[PDB]
Amino acid sequence: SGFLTALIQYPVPVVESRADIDKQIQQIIKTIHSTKSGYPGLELIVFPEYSTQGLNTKKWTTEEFLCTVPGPETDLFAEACKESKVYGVFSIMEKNPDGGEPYNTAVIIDPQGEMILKYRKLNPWVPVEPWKAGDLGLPVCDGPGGSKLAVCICHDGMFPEVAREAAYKGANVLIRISGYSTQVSEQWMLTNRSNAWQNLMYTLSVNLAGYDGVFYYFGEGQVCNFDGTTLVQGHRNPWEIVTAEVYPELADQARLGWGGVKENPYTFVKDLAEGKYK
Amino acid sequence: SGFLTALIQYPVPVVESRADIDKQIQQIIKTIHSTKSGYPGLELIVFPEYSTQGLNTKKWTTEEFLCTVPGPETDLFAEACKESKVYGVFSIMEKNPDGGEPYNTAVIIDPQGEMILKYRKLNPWVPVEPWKAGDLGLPVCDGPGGSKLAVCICHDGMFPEVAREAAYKGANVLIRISGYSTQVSEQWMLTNRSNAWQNLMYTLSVNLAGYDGVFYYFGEGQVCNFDGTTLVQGHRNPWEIVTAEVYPELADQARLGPGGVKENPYTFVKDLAEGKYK
Amino acid sequence: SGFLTALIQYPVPVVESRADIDKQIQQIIKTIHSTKSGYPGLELIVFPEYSTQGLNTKKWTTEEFLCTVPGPETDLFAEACKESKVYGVFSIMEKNPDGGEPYNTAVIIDPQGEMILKYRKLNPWVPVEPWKAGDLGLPVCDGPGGSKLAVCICHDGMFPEVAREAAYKGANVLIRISGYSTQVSEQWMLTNRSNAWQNLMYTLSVNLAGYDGVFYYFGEGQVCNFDGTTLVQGHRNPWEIVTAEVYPELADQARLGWVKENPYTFVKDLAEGKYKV
Amino acid sequence: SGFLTALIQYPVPVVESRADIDKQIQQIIKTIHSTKSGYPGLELIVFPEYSTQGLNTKKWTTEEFLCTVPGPETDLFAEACKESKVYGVFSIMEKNPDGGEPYNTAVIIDPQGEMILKYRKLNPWVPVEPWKAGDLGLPVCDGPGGSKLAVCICHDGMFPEVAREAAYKGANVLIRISGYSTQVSEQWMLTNRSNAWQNLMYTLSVNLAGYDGVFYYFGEGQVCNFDGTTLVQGHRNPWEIVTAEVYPELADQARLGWGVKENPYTFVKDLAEGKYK
Amino acid sequence: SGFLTALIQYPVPVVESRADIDKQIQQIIKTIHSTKSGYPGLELIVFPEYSTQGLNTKKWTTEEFLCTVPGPETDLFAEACKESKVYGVFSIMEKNPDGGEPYNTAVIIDPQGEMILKYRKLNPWVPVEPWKAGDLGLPVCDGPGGSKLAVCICHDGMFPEVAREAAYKGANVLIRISGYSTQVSEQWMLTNRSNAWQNLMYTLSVNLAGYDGVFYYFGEGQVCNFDGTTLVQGHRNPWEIVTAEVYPELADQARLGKENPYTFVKDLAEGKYK
Amino acid sequence: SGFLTALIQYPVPVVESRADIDKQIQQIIKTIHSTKSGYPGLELIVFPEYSTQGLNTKKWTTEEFLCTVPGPETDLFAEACKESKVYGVFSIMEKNPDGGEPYNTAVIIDPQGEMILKYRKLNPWVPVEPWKAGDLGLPVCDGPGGSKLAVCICHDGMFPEVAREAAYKGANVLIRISGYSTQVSEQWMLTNRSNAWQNLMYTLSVNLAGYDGVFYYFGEGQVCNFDGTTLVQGHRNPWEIVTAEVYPELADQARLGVKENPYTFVKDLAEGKYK
Repeated sequence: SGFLTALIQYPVPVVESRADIDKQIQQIIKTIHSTKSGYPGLELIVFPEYSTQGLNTKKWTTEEFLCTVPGPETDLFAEACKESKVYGVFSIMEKNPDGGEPYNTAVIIDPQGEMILKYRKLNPWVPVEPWKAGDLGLPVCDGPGGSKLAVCICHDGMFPEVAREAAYKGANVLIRISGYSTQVSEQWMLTNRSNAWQNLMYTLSVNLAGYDGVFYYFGEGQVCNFDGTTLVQGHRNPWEIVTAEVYPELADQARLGWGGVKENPYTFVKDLAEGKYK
Repeated sequence: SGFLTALIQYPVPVVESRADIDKQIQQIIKTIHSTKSGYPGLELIVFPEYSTQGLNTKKWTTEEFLCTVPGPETDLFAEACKESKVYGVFSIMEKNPDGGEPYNTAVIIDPQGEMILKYRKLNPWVPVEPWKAGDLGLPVCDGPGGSKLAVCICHDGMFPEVAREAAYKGANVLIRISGYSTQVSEQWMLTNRSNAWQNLMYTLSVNLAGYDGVFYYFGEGQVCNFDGTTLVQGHRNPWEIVTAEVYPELADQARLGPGGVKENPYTFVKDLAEGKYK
Repeated sequence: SGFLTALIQYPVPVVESRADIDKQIQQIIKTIHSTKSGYPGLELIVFPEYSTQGLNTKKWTTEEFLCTVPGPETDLFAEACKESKVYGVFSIMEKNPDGGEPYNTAVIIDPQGEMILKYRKLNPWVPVEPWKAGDLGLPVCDGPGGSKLAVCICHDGMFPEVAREAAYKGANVLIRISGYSTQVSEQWMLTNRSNAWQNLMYTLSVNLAGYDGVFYYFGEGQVCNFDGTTLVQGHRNPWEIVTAEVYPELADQARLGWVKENPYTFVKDLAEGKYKV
Repeated sequence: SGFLTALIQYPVPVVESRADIDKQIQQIIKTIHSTKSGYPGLELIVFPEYSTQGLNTKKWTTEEFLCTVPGPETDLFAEACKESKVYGVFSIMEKNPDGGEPYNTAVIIDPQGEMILKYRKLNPWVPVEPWKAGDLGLPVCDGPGGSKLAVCICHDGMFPEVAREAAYKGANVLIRISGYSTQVSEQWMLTNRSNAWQNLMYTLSVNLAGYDGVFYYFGEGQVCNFDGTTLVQGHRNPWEIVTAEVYPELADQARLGWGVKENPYTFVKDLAEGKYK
Repeated sequence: SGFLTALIQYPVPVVESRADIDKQIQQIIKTIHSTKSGYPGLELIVFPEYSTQGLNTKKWTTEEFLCTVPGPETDLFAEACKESKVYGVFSIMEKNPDGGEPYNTAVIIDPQGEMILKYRKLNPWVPVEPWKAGDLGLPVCDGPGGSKLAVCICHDGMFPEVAREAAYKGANVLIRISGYSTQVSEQWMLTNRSNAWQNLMYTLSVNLAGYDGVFYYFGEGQVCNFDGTTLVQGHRNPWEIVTAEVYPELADQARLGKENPYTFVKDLAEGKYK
Repeated sequence: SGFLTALIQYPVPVVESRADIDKQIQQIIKTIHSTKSGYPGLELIVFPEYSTQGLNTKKWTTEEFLCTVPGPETDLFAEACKESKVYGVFSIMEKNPDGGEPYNTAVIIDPQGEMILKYRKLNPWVPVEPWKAGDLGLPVCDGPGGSKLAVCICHDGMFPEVAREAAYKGANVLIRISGYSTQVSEQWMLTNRSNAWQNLMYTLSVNLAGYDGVFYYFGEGQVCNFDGTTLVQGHRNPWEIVTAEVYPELADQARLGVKENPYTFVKDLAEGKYK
């Protein structure tokens, strides 16, 4: 009635060209196979944001640094997931099909190699990040062990509206892939717990780890129960594997087990819904 | 450039008649004066939910157990705040002016004895609570030391929309008065920090303390910085006084520290604004 | 697939006569009803060691301070468990039927008022405790929500052999009722966690709380999951109620996910009744 | 009236041949000398399980990946311990003299170069590990500063029977060497504390650290006093050195300072008889 | 080679007359006897600041609220220490022998009823306290289990100079009796550990506990090793008893195993600290 | 009304020649520009003790391993601070101009390339380290965001007299650069908090990180507010950047909001009579 997940504190890539991107793809694929062989019960492996292409702010919007989703790169992730019989969560900076600014995209591929979820980062900064605000909403898919999976990216997890939307659409597991520097390590751990408790929802969250010559990324893979309690917490080392058994049915039971005023008392909800938030 | 606050882990009242309510009123007033005498720099004293009338679930909706707001009881609180020259936050189970179900209400009195804020609990802690959902929204007032104050009540603080609404209306300090049992102590501490960080806002929160024959209320007064860090934390003893210096203009400065996508991507935000959150 | 438990950090009784014992019985009975009223899903309520009779070391072996198990006192506990439809765990200093030193005894009563488990402390906290070492082994019974319950008492939980015996007999939930002073608060939390992990077992543990004129009892009700993680932790105040939902099937499932000869001389010696440091 | 110990969070070896083993041996030798040079008072240096030969699960039972104990490899460890005048704890996967499945072995060498303790892992986890269960019991030797040393390996420390056996045979310091992945970091710290408290015994424990291409080993060298309190705790970085002063006579005094002999535990009887079902 | 100590998180007295002071004396003496009976190996029992007279700021400098040290009140403390064969640490607001402002005083009585240490608070918690700055320096006495004991009071433990002076005079155990409100609980724990580590010294510290109508006193008895590690930590409940075994010769062993560059040391020594 | 600082858990250098020292210099300079690039608001970057020359105890007193301060090496640091417009804290083992034993020295350089503070370690730990006891007292300089900066080195922070001296001379921010092994990680964190609280002062403290073949240096950059509370805490990984906003004016405000000495140790210490 549960499933095993592995969160990879993937070493922050230093990417200077497409050749480095191909190297990251091969390393990710090797990590899928090796982690499954080490954890035979594994069913969900999670890689952090920017694990495929890095954070080269001088080049990360050039054609060389962008991919299509799906594309040859996700096809390779999908073949690996199909051979290891795991769900996989991956990060791809996506070329905008309409020619505009690219997207910050995450995907879930199931043990049959099919892409069952594509999400575009809703909340880019946008001081440092150039990505276009996601336009696919916050999707939810069926995962292992009776899970309803949703993915959010980096800053998305700081907005309570993101985790709220995931659970509202049926998710009982929220996956968060990030590429944060050590500056928000504390706030990272805090919102992972509150995102879980406020929605009676598991949170699986992992960040890049190590030093890329500018920032140190804190890693700190984190699994939180649906009561907001952290079950397992990784440290700040590259290649730490944070594993945990997750029982999505208990989250569902809590929501079912635990005529009312339907009107909205919050001005910010009205302004936000109508695009007048200021 | 800041102000000193005191959070009172008031002993849970055991109330069987109006006479017991009168005893709580005089005890609350005595606490205002004595706490000011002990902390001469004090400017904001905060009492928990149900500190005036208790939680006698068999009589707490009877006319004898309810008050009008304002009324004789808040007038006495007002005279005390005026004599001690402090802002005070008080809990009153309020008779419904139209004879319906009563309100769970909080008020802020200023050092002049004027009632500057009246709030009615937006999210009654169903199903054990019979209070009508508040109809005054979430107000904000000016407080000491350049603060913009907002109050919420108990269950309110579990909804990130509440703290979001307070900050959206200009509050840089959120006050949370509570009458929780020990069962949500962890979740209490968690949300008081997330409410602070997510909105770059101070949170001052305190609960009743002690045993009323049914529940043990955990007290645990808590002050959180606008980065989500807990500054001061009380334990579970009755009459613990949690004090802290708060600097509202640092929260303002942090908040101030093309144009942005205005479209709403959250279906729950639309449905809630439409009164159809389901 | 789980059940709700409430651990009562009962105030340490100050008892100087049988009327004071009767007083504790009434408060305990009333706590059963009130806690069920507050937590309508409650199925297991746990009271600490000595919660019925206190720790009057100058009188606690006199006949006035002892009870029979079962007896009129447990009958009153049983009626309350029936009326509130809960399992209850209670402490009784038991008169020795042969007139010897009394037993330190714990019982579990089910929602129909039947005593489904009787246990006598195996490891009296020597040299300050006068109780005879228990002679009933470590029994296990069926409980709420698919649980297999075992109870141990105070010093028992410091011996890993106790938690090991409970699991070996099928228990997936170990209950520990205690009347420790503040001196062993840290070791109390440590062993409650290791007792859970080493046996893939839930541990529900609660101690007396408050001051009786000699010791301060630390309370600190504690629920640990089968991986040794503390789920809920009370502080040291009298009347703190520590609640938690427990899922015994998850422990069972964890156990089903997993030489013959003995390498331990201490196991051989103990089995032979010759354990000697 | 104590001694200084150093726990080496040795980087997990990636071993594909005997040449890679030889490099671990040299690196271990180098670490003995360098650590003594940095900590002149050092008397006990501890290396984790698999620090000599790694965890190449495809080759770790081949003749190339095995050693005799004692053999040329332990003689090199012995020369280094003798030159640096320290006690050393080492891990060697041992060729079975009978033939058959090899052993997971740990040895202690004294400052004179003599092998004073040889232990074969008693609980070698059959699903993943091919090692034959140890057949030398749980030995104890004299150590520095009046210590009585015992060693256990990895999974051994999860069984409270192991720490109990060490203390029963007189050990006042239990050394634990392991090669765990990050999955049991919490349970590792928990059992290291309970092993100490339950037996009024110091525990010195250290794991491999770093990533071998499959698992991340958490390192986290840990010293616990005889009350169960963690005195020093390492993090998860390779090459972290966890040092502490240990006072074995304090554990002896606690046992000296601070009855029914029959066995009430059915699991003790069954295990002693090889009937543990 | 050690001794057992008990720190009493004594309930804050509310005192309106000298009869109420006699009530606290009564209660303190009973606590001495009961704690010893419960902990037969006990050798050092510590009571917090103001445990005898409370903090009635309207009356605590009136003659009715003050005692002589020694006097009839410490005589009763002494007889109890002799009857239970323990060292005891007590707090007395002391009448100034010259009629000036009273002292905030602490004493140690040995198991023979002899007062072996008298100390007056050097750093009155200004501006809320009216006590005269102590004029007896920081004395050190012989204690149980090979200990060299020193006592400091409340605000004293915030100044690293106090703990340094204790160790400089040879103390290997610093006792800190306090009557703080909850406002400085964190800083209380911090300095108890730093006082210990910086001087390779045990610290035994305890505060009043409970509510007196104005402040809540946090209790939180604390024992720290000479490496700065907290060995035992009480919570905030009245009557919590924090016990620990202490090994003074291990601190001695750790310690065993010129010009001044600090202007503040110069100015302080010169009495010109500005 | 504050400023942003960055503490570099700089990897412990393994130095065997002058060439390696120059490699550390270039690496430190690169880290200045890259850190400023990532944290545009940065105003104070701090590097640990021995970050320039390592801890080769068999060569760290020879002429090749020593520099003059100011010297060509400070000039390169000063230039880098000027291009990035940051305050920089650097460690340099200084050649004693009197020919005696060398000094263990720390300097502060402002965003204009001016060396505004020079400090020589006061408590060099005689058994292991060879450096002469500092003879410049404990200086204090003006820093960013209204800060009054002081620097101390390694063992200095274990003596409460050091933090007190800084505050007494006006410092509201004490900087601590260190090259400790893991053995005193706990005591390191403890004294950084007490140093802060006892003097109503911020403490900014960072250590080397990683393994040099003898010791593991714990890094663990730490910022403590003037109430003794740790605001940010790094772990033990090389190259962790510990950042924090610091508000010196609130330490000043907290400080604004019988005179004879009762301590025999103060008297003896002041007179050189301390024993």
